[PDB]
Amino acid sequence: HEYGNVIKKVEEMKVRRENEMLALPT
Amino acid sequence: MSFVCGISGELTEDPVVSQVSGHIFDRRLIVKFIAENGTDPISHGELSEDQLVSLKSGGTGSAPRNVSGTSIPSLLKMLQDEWDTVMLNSFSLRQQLQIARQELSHSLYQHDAACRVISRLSKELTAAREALSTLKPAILAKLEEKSKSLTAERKQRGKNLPEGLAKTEELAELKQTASHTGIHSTGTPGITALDIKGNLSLTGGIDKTVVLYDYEKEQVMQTFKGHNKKINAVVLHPDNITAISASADSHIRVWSATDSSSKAIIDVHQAPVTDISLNASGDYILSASDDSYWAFSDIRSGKSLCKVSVEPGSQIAVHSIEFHPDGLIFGTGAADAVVKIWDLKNQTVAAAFPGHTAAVRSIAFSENGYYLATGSEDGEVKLWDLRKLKNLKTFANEEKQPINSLSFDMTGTFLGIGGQKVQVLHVKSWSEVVSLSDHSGPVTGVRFGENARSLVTCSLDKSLRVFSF
Amino acid sequence: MSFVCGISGELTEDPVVSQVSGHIFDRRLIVKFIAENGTDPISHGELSEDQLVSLKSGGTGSAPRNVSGTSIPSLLKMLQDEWDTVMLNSFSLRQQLQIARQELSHSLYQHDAACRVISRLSKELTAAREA
Amino acid sequence: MSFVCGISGELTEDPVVSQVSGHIFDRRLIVKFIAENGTDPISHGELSEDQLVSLKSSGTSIPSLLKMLQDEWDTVMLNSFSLRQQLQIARQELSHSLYQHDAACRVISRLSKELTAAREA
Repeated sequence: HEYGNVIKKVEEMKVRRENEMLALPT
Repeated sequence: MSFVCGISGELTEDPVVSQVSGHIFDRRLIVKFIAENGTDPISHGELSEDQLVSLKSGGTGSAPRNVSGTSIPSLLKMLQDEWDTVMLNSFSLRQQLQIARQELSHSLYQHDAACRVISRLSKELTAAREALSTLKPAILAKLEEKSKSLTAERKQRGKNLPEGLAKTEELAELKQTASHTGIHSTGTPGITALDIKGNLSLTGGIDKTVVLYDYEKEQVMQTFKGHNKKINAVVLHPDNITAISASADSHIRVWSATDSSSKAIIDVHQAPVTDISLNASGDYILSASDDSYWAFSDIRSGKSLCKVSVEPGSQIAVHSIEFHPDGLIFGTGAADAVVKIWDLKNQTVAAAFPGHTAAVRSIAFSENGYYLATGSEDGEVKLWDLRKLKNLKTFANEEKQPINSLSFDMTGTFLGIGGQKVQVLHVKSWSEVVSLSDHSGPVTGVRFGENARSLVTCSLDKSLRVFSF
Repeated sequence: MSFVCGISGELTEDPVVSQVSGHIFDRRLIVKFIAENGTDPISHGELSEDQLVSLKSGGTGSAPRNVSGTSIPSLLKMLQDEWDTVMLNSFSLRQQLQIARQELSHSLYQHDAACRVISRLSKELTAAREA
Repeated sequence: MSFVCGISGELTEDPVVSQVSGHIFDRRLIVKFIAENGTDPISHGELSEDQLVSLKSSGTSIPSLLKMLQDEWDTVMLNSFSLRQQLQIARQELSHSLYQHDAACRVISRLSKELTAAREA
């Protein structure tokens, strides 16, 4: 309820995976 | 999706949008706004609680704690300190709103005053360019002596009012106790002007006659004839014998109760005369006209000492004029709704008062020497203080019916008001004491008896009537 | 503009809301979406040109955004979140106390176990001597 | 009407009842209970956020309201502490009781074996 903004922490981790790595789904 | 409320400026967990604006709001706040005002807070359109679209995406998450906010009592400390700033910010806004409205009034005043300079200079330039485009080859000492006498003798009356003054509780019981009819012909009906001197009275009519009448003897005293057009104003002299009258034929004519002939004619105006006023000593008469000049003249010989335009280089209808009762200054009122105060010693504008929203049909000065009243077609009445040249108080009728006449009482305790109905104000309280509507048409004059013991009014209803308690 | 479109994932310059929507759309997105789909991108309601309304900012009276992070709503919110946590904690503590207190009340055999020992030992003290 | 939440024991502005037990809760607490425990807090049956049924439904001074929050918060925390203190006392009494029981079993075991000797003297 308080630190629910950790969803954006893994999005920042996701961005480091989406940049400098493999293809997104098709 | 991060959103913030247009009302509070904070984040909102429940954003909502009105159908009549693009702005977004926190739901509970805008609903309370709608519940009070029924309107959009920013576009001011009509708004209802069903005209809302819900921005039901994910709301704004919680802010992180401050390090001091990690404990419950320090959150309460933080909440208290936060609240003090919010309260003082709200207090700062209402202070700032007072300051802004104060400065705007001064700014508009300075701009208005600047437009007077522009207008005066623009006319001087037009006259200069017109000349190019068509170029072809003890009186003053007496008044101060008299005014200081007049204003000094007042000072005892200012300290104590007469003990015989009628009470407010008596004036609350005013009723119709005399009525007089047939003073003027029914083919051109209505009393156009009235003045009184005790039971003696002088009346004008549309029938071109001037009739002197006693409303206690129920009889005509004398009749005068010779005016080519309707009578607009009359003055009855303190000697009870001399009578003064003004006609739309641009001439002022002077009469005597003892005489069958014109005592004088004062050819001094180019246009219909609209109002006249009598100097406190009775030696001289002052007049105004549609020609925009004021002119100051001997009642007997018709010679004029001085004459100046109320608005040089322009034509503006002047609708009211009155001496200040010490006699050195007089007020003037015109269709531009400017009231100008003139010094007779310098023969120049002493003060100018933008005020009413419409033409000033009547002006009154108090014999206390400092209350002034002006009355207009816009249906307001305003009280003015000459000691600082400022307004005191305003009174009005919500129907905005024109006011045709005003009169203070002889002591300046009461102000009589006349328009579509008859009213009297006790001026120090500025409260309506009574209102009377017994006339079937517009009122054309208001006067008071001695010690406020009687009230006299006239109307277009073909009647002269007196009220007393 | 600071609103980000829920479909394209990029910042708007023409935000649009409709009564069956909830996520923001661009005007230049939704009109072609109406033409091909005719269908709400998120709720699959029917779309029509009279539903769309466009958002605006900076009108007269609009309050300045509080950026200082602290606010009365957010403090009352987190104080409420503290209270919810403490009551759910207290409830599970109260539940555990009730369970532990209950079984120890049932386990109060000490006086009756002692009488059985007295009965047993007094038998033993006779059994020890009848031999 | 006044409605009391079965979790908090306090009045609620938004009373809710659970069909899995018929007990009345504050909507916000029970949703947080479901979102953590997935169960009815009283009956321990499976419960979910769609199963809640809604029930029907001036200020004084800001320093005064803040002082009520202070005094009230100290009361809630006093309750939380005394529960932890009473819980450990319950656990200490319980472990002693089990120790009395297990020691009594040792005695009853010991004596019942010694009572066999009288049959073989």
